[PDB]
Amino acid sequence: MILDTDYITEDGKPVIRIFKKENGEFKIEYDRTFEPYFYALLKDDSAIEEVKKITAERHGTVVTVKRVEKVQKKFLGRPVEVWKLYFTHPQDQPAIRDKIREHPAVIDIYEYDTPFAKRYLIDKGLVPMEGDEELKMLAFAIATLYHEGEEFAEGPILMISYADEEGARVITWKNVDLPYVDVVSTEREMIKRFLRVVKEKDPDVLITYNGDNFDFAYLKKRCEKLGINFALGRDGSEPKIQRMGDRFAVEVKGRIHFDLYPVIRRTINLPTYTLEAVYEAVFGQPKEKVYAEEITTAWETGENLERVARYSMEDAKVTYELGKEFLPMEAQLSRLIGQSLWDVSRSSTGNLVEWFLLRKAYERNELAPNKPDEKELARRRQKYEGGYVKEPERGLWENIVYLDFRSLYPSIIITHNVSPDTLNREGCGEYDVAPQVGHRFCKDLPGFIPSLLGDLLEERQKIKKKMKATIDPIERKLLDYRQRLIKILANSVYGHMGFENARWYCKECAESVTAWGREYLTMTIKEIEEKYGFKVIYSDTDGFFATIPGADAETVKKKAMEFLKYINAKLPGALELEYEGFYKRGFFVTKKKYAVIDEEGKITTRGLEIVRRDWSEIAKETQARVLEALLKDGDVEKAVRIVKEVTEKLSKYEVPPEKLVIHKQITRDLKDYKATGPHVAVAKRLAARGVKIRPGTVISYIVLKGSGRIGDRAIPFDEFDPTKHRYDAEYYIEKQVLPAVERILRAFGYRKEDLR
DNA sequence: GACCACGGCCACA
DNA sequence: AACTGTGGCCGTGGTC
Ligand SMILES: [Mg+2]
Ligand SMILES: [Mg+2]
Repeated sequence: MILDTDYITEDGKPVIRIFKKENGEFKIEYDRTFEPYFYALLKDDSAIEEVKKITAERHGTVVTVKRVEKVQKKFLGRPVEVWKLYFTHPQDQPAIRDKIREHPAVIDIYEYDTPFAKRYLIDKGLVPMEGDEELKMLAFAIATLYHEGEEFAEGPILMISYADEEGARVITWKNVDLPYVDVVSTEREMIKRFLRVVKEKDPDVLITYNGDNFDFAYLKKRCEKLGINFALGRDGSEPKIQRMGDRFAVEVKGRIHFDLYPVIRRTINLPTYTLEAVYEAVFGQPKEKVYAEEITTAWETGENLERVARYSMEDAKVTYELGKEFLPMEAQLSRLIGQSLWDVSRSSTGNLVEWFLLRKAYERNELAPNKPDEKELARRRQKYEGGYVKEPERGLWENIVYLDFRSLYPSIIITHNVSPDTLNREGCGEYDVAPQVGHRFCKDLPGFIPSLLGDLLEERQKIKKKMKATIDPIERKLLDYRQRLIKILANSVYGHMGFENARWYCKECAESVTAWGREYLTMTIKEIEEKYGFKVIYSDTDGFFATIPGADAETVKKKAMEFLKYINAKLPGALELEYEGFYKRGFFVTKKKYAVIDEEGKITTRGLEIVRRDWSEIAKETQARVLEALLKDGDVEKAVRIVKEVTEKLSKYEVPPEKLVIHKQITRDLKDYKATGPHVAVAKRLAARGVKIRPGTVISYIVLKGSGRIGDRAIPFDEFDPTKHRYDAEYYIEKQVLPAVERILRAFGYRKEDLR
C-alpha cells in the first residue's frame, strides 16, 4: 500500500521516494529515472532550436533545457502538435517557465505548475491507499502552561498524551498518582520520552485535532529552546511545515499526519467545533472540558493535578476513537482521487476534482487546459440559471411520496454527451440540442467528461453488487464508502464545469445541464398531475413531494409506482425517476424549509430553524416539540400548550442560559466587515480586550436584559454570571421562540398573540 | 419614525 | 460535498 511520495535531491538529480507498507513492514522505493517536464505550443516547429537554448538563473546556477520531444495530444477533442520540454530538476521549472512563455515564437505553456511527487503518481498510474493492509495508528495531544500576554509557546509543555489500541497514557514531569501516567524528571526528558515511544510503536498514521496549527508548532518552539532533535519522521527527519493559505499544515515523512479538524468540520454541521462538542455529537457521550486557566493554576500550585491528567488522557483517547471513524472514509477518497491521504484530507472539493481530472486526462492523452488568467476569469463572471424551485403549497399535508432522480446531472451529462470537447463541433452526424440555451453537442464520439462519469457510475453499480454480497462488515463498510464517494465525485465534476477557476470550465455545458434538468423535472410534475391526478406540493431541482387529494395511503403508494413505470419508459437513457419513501404527514413552510415523518415515526427536518446553528437551543428545542405534536399526533392543542409553557418559563427567567446561546461565525477580518452585526460587535470588543479573532472563529453570545441595539447588550457566554446578569427574556420570547414557531402555527389561524 | 433595502449567515440540493 | 446555484431570515442603518 502506497502511503505518500516525495523527492530528495542526490547530486542535483531528483530521486522519487515512494513510502509503502507491504507485508506488515514499512518500505521505501527509490526512482532516479523520472524527469520533470511541461508542454509548450509554438507558432512554428522551426523555433524548437531557438526555444532549446533559453537559460535562467536559480541559486546562482544557470538552468538549461535538458531535451525536447515532439508529441501528439488531444486538446479538447482535437489533435494538436505539442512540444515536450524536459529539465534536470523540478525547481528548474519555476525559474525558466515564464521566460519560455515570454518568447515570441510560443503561444502558451501547459502543465507547468504540477508538483513532482504528485506528477509521479499520475504518470506511473499509482494509486495510494490501495490494498488489504491494516495501518497502525496513534493519536496524541499536549497540555501547556498558559499565561495571558506572553508569546506563543512561552510556557513549557506540561503533559503529552497518546492513545492507540493498547490504551491511552500521559507523559508528564510532575508526580501524579494515576495508573496511566508515566512520570519523568523534566520537560525535556518528557518530550524525549514521546519520541522514543513514537519510534517504538512506528505508527503509519499520527492523529491530532488541530495539530496542523498548534501541537506541532508548540513542540517545534520548545524543541528549539531545549535543544531537541524532534526526529518524528521515519527517515529521522523533523516535522515539516507547509503553508495552507491563511493557515499551515504539518508533514511527517514516512507517516501520515491526519489532522481531524479539517475532516470533521466539512463532514459535520455543529454550532461549535470544540473537541468536546465533536465527540459528544459523534458518540453521544459527554466529555469534560478543563480550561487553560485551570491547567495553569493546578500546575503552579500543585493541587488537583489528577483532574488535569484525566483531561489530557481523554483528549488523546477520544482523538484516537474519532480517528478510527473518519479515516476509513477519507482513505477510500484518497484511493479515488489518486493522491495521498495527507493532501486529500486537507483539500477543497474543487482541487480534488482537478486531481481526478488530471489523472484521467493523462490516461487519455488529453492535454490539460491551464488555469484561467486574471482577464479570462473576468469574462467568467456571468451567472447561469440553477434548478427549478417550486413555491410549495403551504400547510400540513397527509399521505405523500417523494420521487427523485438517480443522479440527475451526471445522467444528463452521460445521456447527451455534455462536454467542452463536444460543444458546437462542426462536421458530426448526430447532434443533441439543449432547451432554452440551444447549445449543440456532437455525439459521434463520447466526450471526455461523459466518459469519466459513465466509467464512474458503472463502477459504482458494480461496487453495490459486490457490497451486498460481501459478508464481512469491514469491506462492506469500505465498499459502501467507495460507492458513496463515487456519487459525490460525479456530481462534483459538474460543478467544476461552472467554476471560474476550473481548467475544464464550460459555461455552456453547465447551463445546458441545468436547462435539461428543468425540462425533465417540469415534465414529470406535469405528467404526474395531468395523467394520474397527483398534486405536486413542493419541488426542488431533482425531486418533488406529491399526493392525490383526499386519497388513501395505499392508493398513493399504488398509483405512484404506476407513474414510475410510465415515466421511466418515457425518460431517455440513463435518466430514471425512483421511489424514495412514503411519509404519513409533512409540513411545508416555504422554499427549502419543510419537515416530514414516515410511517415509522422518524421526522426529517430540512432548512427549518432546528437545523441552524445561529439560533438559540431554546428556540430549536421548542420548534421540535411543536413539530412532534403535529406530525405525529396532529394535536395542535398540545403544540399551542408547549409554546405557552415555554414562553411563561422564559418570562420567569427559569430557563437555563445554556439554551439561550447564539453561535455565529466570523468569515473575514474585523476590518473587512462593512456592517457590524451582533456577533461582530462582540468580536470587536473582544479584540480590544486582547483575544485574537480569526476568520472561522465561532462566537457564542447571549442577549442581556436592556434596550437598544442587540450588539450593545450581547456578551460572550464566557462572561455570563447568573448572580450578576439577567438575559433579555423579552428578546428570546418575541425574537426567537415566537417567530420560529409562528411560521408553522399560522396555518391554523393561531397568531402569536394567541400563543402567550 | 415608520418602512425598507440590505449586509450577513447558513441551509437545500 | 456542495467551487457550481437558489432561498429564508434578522439586526441595522438609511429614507423622507
Ligand atoms: Mg496545464
Ligand atoms: Mg504533500
